[PDB]
Amino acid sequence: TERIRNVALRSKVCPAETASELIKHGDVVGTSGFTGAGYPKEVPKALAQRMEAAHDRGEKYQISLITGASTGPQLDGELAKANGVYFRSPFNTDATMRNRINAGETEYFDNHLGQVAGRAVQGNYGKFNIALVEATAITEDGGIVPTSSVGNSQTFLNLAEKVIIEVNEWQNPMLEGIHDIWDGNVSGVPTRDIVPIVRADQRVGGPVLRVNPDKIAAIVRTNDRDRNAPFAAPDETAKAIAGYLLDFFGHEVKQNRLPPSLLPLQSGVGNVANAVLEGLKEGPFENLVGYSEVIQDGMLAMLDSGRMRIASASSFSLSPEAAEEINNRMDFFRSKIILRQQDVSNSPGIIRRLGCIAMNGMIEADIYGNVNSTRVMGSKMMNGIGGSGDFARSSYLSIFLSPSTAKGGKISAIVPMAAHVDHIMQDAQIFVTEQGLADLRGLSPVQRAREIISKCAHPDYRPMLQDYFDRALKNSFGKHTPHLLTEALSWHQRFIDTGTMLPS
Amino acid sequence: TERIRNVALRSKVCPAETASELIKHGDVVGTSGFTGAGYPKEVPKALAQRMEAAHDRGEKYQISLITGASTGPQLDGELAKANGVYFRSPFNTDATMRNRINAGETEYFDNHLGQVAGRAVQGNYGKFNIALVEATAITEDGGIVPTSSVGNSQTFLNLAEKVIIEVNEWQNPMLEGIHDIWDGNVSGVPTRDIVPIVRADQRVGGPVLRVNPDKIAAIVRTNDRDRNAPFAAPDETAKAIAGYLLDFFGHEVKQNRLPPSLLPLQSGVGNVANAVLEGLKEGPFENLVGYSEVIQDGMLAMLDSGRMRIASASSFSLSPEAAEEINNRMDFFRSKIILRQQDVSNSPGIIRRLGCIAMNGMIEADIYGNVNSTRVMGSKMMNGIGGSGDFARSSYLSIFLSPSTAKGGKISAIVPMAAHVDHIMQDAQIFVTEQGLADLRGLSPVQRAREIISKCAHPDYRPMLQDYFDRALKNSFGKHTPHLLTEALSWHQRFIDTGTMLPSSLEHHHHHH
Ligand SMILES: *SCCNC(=O)CCNC(=O)[C@H](O)C(C)(C)COP(=O)(O)OP(=O)(O)OC[C@H]1O[C@@H](n2cnc3c(N)ncnc32)[C@H](O)[C@@H]1OP(=O)(O)O
Ligand SMILES: CC(C)(COP(=O)(O)OP(=O)(O)OC[C@H]1O[C@@H](n2cnc3c(N)ncnc32)[C@H](O)[C@@H]1OP(=O)(O)O)[C@@H](O)C(=O)NCCC(=O)NCCS
Ligand SMILES: [Cl-]
Ligand SMILES: [Cl-]
Ligand SMILES: [Cl-]
Ligand SMILES: [Cl-]
Repeated sequence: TERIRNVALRSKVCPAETASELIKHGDVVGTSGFTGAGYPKEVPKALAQRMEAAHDRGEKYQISLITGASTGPQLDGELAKANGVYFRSPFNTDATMRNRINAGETEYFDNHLGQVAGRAVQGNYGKFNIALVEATAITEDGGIVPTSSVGNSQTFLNLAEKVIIEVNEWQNPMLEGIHDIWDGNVSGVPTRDIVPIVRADQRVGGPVLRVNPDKIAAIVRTNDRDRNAPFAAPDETAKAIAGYLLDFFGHEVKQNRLPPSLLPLQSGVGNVANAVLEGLKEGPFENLVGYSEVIQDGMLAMLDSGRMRIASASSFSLSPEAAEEINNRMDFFRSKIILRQQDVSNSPGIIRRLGCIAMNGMIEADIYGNVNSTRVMGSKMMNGIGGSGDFARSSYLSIFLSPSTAKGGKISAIVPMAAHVDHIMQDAQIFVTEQGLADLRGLSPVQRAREIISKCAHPDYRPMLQDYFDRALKNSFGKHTPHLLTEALSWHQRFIDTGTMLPS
Repeated sequence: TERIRNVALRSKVCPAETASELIKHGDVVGTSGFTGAGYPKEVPKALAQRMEAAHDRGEKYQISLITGASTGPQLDGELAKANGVYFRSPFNTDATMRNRINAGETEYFDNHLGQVAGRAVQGNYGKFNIALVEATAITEDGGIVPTSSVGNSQTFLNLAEKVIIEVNEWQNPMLEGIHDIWDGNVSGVPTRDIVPIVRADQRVGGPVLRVNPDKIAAIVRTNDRDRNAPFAAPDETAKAIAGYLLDFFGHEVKQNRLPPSLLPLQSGVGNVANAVLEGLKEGPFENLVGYSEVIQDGMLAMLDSGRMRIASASSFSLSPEAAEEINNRMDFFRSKIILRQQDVSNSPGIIRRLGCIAMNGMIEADIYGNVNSTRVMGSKMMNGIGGSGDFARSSYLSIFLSPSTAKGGKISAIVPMAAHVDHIMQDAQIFVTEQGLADLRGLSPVQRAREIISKCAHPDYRPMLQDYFDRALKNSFGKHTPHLLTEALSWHQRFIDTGTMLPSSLEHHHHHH
């Protein structure tokens, strides 16, 4: 059938190439796109080709690119290859863009995801010249139906001088109805409105993004797919991690520190997460509820098994198999999923009110339980902080999960001092590795260290950590959080120098 | 007249020493007390004495002490002197207690102030045996009127097995009515209640703390003053910082990024604050509003002048001459002030909704604008994170202010890498020192560094900082946040070893050329 149901807006249809010409060197461009879902695809490719051409002619041609979160090859990839992004925010997972960032070729700032809309309204990224947004359809009354994520799209539409819409036939038409877009003041000028959400399942808005049709300068009909998560399954390391956490939850319920149905669940991006969700799929906790940033394979499975009743998120992140599963049964799943603006899904006010349990991955933690989520050796960007801070600090319980080692045992995920900190001690109560679980609630830093070292550290590294800690306790400037500054970062330098943190 | 207006409770009145006997070795004790205001005084003194006696006889006697925030000499001081505290949370400014913490004699964890109540209810500190709370009065129906702070007192009252009240006749009776205590679910079991505050001057509750009178085991009549620590008159460094900040505010207003009345202001604990507040009282900005953790001298002044229309906080933080002024006019100041539970004053939902401007001190920041508020050389506690995280992360604008050097120039407040992090780059947008102001909005880390180094760092240190940065850019494992791990913490180690961050010219340093 026809995706552009507003007749007058059909007159605005044009080629991706023509549309890209609307984007000028220096422009700030806000796009849809979150966890590889729902980003614009055709216009960016054409922009990319035109950028390389201009460069070869000695013509400066770059943009600032603000998204919901991560995109995909068509967007971050192509623009990165063309060397056409001078600034990027707030979250990337594309390899080429990552290389531009780590080479100092593209400036990057990974804002808390729930804050981006507000900072954009404040003007932190500059004036938005363009909003480039992917849509499933356009309603008769000119509503824009989003695709597989909401992200920041409503805000970008509000802000931008000109609007380009990509309407993508690839996206399932039955997405229409799944989203909840609130017309309230969440990220606008203070004083903001109270967001009246008191239950994860509660809808407070409507199914479409709103925009003034006068701002729409081009509509481009497209047909191309989102990225998929890898299908692969959780290994023995992940399963052990899931096992410790599930036992922990069990003991909390017995002590009456959690209800039998737990609390609204936030599961982060990563593979350790899927182990946990798979664990919960066949777990003893019924009538679960998700209040997260993303719907991954694991959550989809739990909605399937009925072990989870409903899930709130801003986006999808699904394997091709999971994607197929949902696109066949969209009517079933649609009644169990709510996609929200990311400034609502990641609202600290709402997260705390609902009492979410936050479960996130990490690069590394130090012995005191400070967490690095982002910067390897302190300087090389992986993905970004994303929403891990939004959730960790606001949660009822903040949990970080990781293999105790990386790179085949050549790196310890528990270190004397983190090379970069994303989450301070105060924002992390529980740590889990395949070695065990450390419950840090109510503990001082020295007490946190004893737990983390004995429970979580790999046997190969535990004695080295105990050696560091003992000598710090003896020789540190202060004894509240004992360190030896001459060796605090020495394991990282050793990896840099030798390829392993294990001494020779 | 009587401060205890409920007849039935009068029979529970007893001497401080006797009340203190209710507190046993190993007890978890929650007390009133926030920034030198409203903490209990006589019972802790008596308790300290008995602890010392037990110790002298080889008998153990220590408590876990959980407060609103910092207390004063009568409580933190006396107990630390007696070595009577095995665990302390969440915030302390007493020098003796600080020494116990830094020697490893008292275990310490500085929780975000707005989260303490919820973590207590969750059971993180264990079961509360005693709540010890200072009061102005007890009402006819048994309500407890708090004194110069609210803090966590309501939560401690709810949780504790037994309750002790100190009724302090030094505290002005006209404090009654200044407090706003909510029966709503702010820090209890989820799902919590919506906290419906949509203006800084809005009251949502009532004037008294509520407690089952059956739990009140003792009441002590007292008469002793709060720790009205001395007014630190702003020096030229502080004034310069304030000048740059006020110029910034003026600019934001001129560019229509702030209303002429600014937005609700949070001013952190510290000495740079007085400069800022003094600057604001002379400034061009009218109809100001405070939504803060504390009310300090500078705020009282603007309330008196009408420059500030209302001030919301959990506590007072006044100089003796400031307690003096307000005492003579509590009648007047009571209509300009609202004292709230700290889980409400420091609620991230509310702070964001109101759009607070956060202004906080710091120990140090690295060139990328990560902030240390707590741990000198990374291991020695100063005060604690307090509510700086509550406010920094939730604010409309997050501003950190500090002298560019410390220890008479022997330490640079801008460093290659912070020795400890309290506020990540994402939580800090504006930096101000006496050297200038760095506006970091929309910048990548490398861009942040160029601004911080050029605007904020002291001239004595900027060449060294630029040298680090330049060489990191060339050599760092990654170029997103360039570091040289061999040197990152070397200025701190130089200070530990030699008492200065400055290099000795007797040896090479790449910036010396
Ligand atoms: S929406 C709310 C939550 N959002 C976030 O948490 C955003 C930030 N978090 C993330 O980016 C991921 O959670 C990270 C922290 C990268 C971990 O992801 P995983 O859970 O999938 O863990 P993996 O073991 O699979 O690691 C993935 C890649 O990261 C590398 N890595 C992990 N740990 C280290 C250490 N200590 N040192 C170096 N590298 C490390 C892994 O090597 C892996 O990368 P590869 O390129 O595949 O080797
Ligand atoms: C960080 C903090 C101590 C700074 O206080 P300040 O009055 O603004 O700054 P000052 O320059 O006067 O220095 C205060 C102390 O810190 C020390 N200090 C400051 N910077 C230092 C540095 N870079 N290295 C070593 N010591 C430093 C000073 O020497 C002084 O210590 P002293 O009493 O032993 O002489 C203070 O703001 C604080 O404790 N913050 C945490 C709580 C908070 O921010 N709450 C917010 C809501 S109220
Ligand atoms: Cl809200
Ligand atoms: Cl805790
Ligand atoms: Cl709320
Ligand atoms: Cl920003």
